[PDB]
Amino acid sequence: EQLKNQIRDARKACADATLSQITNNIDPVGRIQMRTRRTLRGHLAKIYAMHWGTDSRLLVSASQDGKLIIWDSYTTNKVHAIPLRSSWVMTCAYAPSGNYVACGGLDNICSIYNLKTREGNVRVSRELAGHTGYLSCCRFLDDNQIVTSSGDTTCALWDIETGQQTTTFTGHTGDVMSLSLAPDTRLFVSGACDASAKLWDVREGMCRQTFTGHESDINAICFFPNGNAFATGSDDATCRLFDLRADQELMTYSHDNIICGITSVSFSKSGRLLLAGYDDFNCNVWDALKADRAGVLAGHDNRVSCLGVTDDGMAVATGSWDSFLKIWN
Amino acid sequence: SAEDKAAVERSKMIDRNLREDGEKAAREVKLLLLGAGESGKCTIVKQMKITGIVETHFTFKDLHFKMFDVTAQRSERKKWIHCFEGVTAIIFCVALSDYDLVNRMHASMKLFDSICNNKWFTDTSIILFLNKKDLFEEKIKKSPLTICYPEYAGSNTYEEAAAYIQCQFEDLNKRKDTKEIYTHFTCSTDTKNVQFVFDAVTDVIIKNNLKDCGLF
Amino acid sequence: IGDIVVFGTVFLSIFYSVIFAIGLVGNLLVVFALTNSKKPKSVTDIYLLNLALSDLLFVATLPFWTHYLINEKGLHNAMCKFTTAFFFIGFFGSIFFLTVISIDRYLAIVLAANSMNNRTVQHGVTISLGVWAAAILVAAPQFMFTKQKENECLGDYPEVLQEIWPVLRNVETNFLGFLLPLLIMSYCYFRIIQTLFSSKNHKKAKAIKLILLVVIVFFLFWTPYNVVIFLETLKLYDFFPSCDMRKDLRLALSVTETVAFSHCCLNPLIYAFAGEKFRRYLYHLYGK
Amino acid sequence: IAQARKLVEQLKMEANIDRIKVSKAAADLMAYCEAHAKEDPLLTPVPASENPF
Ligand SMILES: CC(C)CCC[C@@H](C)[C@H]1CC[C@H]2[C@@H]3CC=C4C[C@@H](O)CC[C@]4(C)[C@H]3CC[C@]12C
Ligand SMILES: CC(C)CCC[C@@H](C)[C@H]1CC[C@H]2[C@@H]3CC=C4C[C@@H](O)CC[C@]4(C)[C@H]3CC[C@]12C
Ligand SMILES: CC(C)CCC[C@@H](C)[C@H]1CC[C@H]2[C@@H]3CC=C4C[C@@H](O)CC[C@]4(C)[C@H]3CC[C@]12C
Repeated sequence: EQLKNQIRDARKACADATLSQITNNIDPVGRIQMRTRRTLRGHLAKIYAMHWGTDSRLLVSASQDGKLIIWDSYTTNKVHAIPLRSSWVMTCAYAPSGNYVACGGLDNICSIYNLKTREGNVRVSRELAGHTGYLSCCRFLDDNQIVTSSGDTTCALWDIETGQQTTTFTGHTGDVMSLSLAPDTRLFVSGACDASAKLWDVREGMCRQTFTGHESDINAICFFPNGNAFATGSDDATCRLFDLRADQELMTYSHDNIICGITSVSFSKSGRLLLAGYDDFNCNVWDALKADRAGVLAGHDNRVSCLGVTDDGMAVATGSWDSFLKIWN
Repeated sequence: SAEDKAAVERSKMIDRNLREDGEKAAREVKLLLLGAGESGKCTIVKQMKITGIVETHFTFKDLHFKMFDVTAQRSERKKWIHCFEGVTAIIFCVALSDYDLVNRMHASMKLFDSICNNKWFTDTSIILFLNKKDLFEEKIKKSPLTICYPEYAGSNTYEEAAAYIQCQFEDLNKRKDTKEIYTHFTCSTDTKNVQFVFDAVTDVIIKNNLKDCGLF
Repeated sequence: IGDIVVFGTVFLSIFYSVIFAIGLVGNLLVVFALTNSKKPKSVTDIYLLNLALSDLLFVATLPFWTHYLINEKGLHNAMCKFTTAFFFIGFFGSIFFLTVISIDRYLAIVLAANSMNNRTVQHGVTISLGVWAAAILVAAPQFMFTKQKENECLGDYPEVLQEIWPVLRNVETNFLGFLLPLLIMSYCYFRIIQTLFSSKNHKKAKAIKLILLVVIVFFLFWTPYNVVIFLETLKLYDFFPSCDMRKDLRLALSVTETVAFSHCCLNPLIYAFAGEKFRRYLYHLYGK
Repeated sequence: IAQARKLVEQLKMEANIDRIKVSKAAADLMAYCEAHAKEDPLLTPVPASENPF
């Protein structure tokens, strides 16, 4: 294990000062109030994933009832109703251009639907087939390129026009559960069921860096707004922030009171406030810098499975298994 | 406000469509198929009318059933088995002639224990199917079964071996009040198997109706 | 045979006041329990909510009776029509919704596959509206020809109708109370008991036992009212030989009303000790 | 083992990438957070006049 010691020595050599010590000078944010501005109703099954829109008004959510509907957050109503061939959906994505929507699940195929591009109707555009495992996550790289993570330990990048895999990332060891897209649209990081979360390169298609530290399977991951860092949500009741430059867990977010795992992790517009959707019927709100609790979100009856933050930070949408979506702030 | 009114009425109509679709889905019966290495015993029926998950639809006694096989899912079970919460019953298939083959019976019992004691299917019942009975008839004669269980202490006949296997599988429940395990032996004809499935589904529906009230 | 009224008006008014308090508290607790969480409500839950609403109608119409008893002010014919309408529509809604609960349990237990296959079973809201409309329609003749005469509002029927209208009304209400609903509930619960014993679910069929106990309590506490209604029907049909009935009928009606209001107040008290989750909800509510 | 040999080359790329001090990365993250702090409706509450929720 000569290479194992070399990377460990480099991390120790680059370790100079922890984030907690540096954040002593800055003023803690303190406790802040979370209130449900509005609630989205109509789902009849557990909600597993949702994605915010670039327009900051339209959001799409996935539920186990076989419907992938799009919510209008401003006026609190639904705009589209997309039936799903397979009712087992565990992930969904919304195109940045807003003309496309994706959804994965246990069907091992990622479906693409036209969001009323023509004729004022919704129809299936492309069905990305070629994954031997359940689609744990999927994200639209571009209007034509989409990167998805499956249950077969491998992540693949798909092109809508060709319908095939432009590149495939097989460097993982455990079952991949979620992925996030960097703001520059050039890198993406995915967490797996093992203890290692590794960054991926879109153009290179190879594992540039690998991050360890978690004691259990990682369920959620999200890039920091700057794009040089990201946070991982595992089942060990610990949220760890990883920096693409330091190559170490510069900040850990674990509280003794909350021993439950983490299902969804999302960052605010500035990134100072980090929201993690726990499965104790609540969604704890943390601070990226102070590494302490900043708010309590206990407006859900069932375990929170998905959590999304608007691009401009206008509102935060939290989904849970109670088939209810609530918009915060 | 014509655009707002049009959006509101479209939202209401699609909401009512979603509600009626959800009601229609609730009118159906959802069943989960499980097994270490045994599958296809229930899917080989002629009543069926309709990739990691295979959905099979068959109507028996004017009741619609939906089966979901998970054999193609080779990933971690705990990461996706929660999506199957709410199914009426779970069909578990065990081969009676798996004790001699390799440890296979031990793996099947371990899988059954993991599924039953997973704190996610406590309310849902489990339907147990014991297949390969015809081959087991000669397997129990050829294989004394004493090697599989050092403390078996029973007759080397098909009936006693089947009873011991059923008792061992039932002993892994540890939750008798919340759920009830229905054990059946696969027959040559599929009519008996489908009748047992229908009876177990009806019993589960009756049990759910007993607790449907949110005030009693 | 001979009966003498020895019920103090002040004590009876205090009894109605405490019945009002108990019934209001119980109905509020029941309605809150059936609308506490955001999860979808079962059809039996909305049926119990409708029953609680009928009990609320009873506790809202008894203040008029108290006003007659002690206040003796504002006793107009319109207000008598109002209170009689509320009381009878509440009684008819209660009996009809109990029958609907019995039928729903019969479908859920005996014809479970058929009940699940049918789509109208889940549509309990339209069933509730239909039941309320039927109860209102069947109670409409019960109060639309009443007026006040000598500090007691009853009768005042047209001369042509008075020959047959009161006896027809009495026999119709007695029938719609304890003839068709009684047989329907008895058959439904008999089938449910047979199915539970055959399928060996009796050890966990606590809800069925609770509903059966509630139905039995309702029937036992509403039996005297229908018995005296039948006696009145026989008296109008000159089939009753005894003459003291014409004097004791007022006391019989009063005591039947008292026992009916007692049943109304204790209807949701049964859900407390017999309902484990209702008792658990009360502990959670008392904490706030 | 073919898999073991392939994994050796994968670890070489991860070990050979440039790594900077964790303090500098933390300082950069904090600076970015303060830079966009005034533009974060979650961190800084927004009046209901400009709030569309
Ligand atoms: C003299 C009469 C006509 C006036 C008063 C009638 C009142 C007590 C009755 C008539 C119809 C009833 C409604 C009919 C159906 C529903 C839907 C159900 O899910 C909840 C109760 C609700 C909302 C009922 C509440 C009480 C109700 C409004
Ligand atoms: C004569 C006595 C025993 C009758 C008591 C029960 C009555 C009130 C109940 C039993 C079943 C009920 C019906 C069941 C089904 C529906 C379909 C629905 O879409 C409208 C209402 C309607 C038509 C209900 C109206 C009232 C109803 C007929
Ligand atoms: C229309 C006619 C034919 C209906 C006849 C009603 C009879 C058969 C039904 C109505 C309610 C039923 C009872 C309800 C409760 C129980 C308690 C249970 O532990 C034993 C049976 C027993 C005692 C049932 C026996 C039969 C029963 C009395």
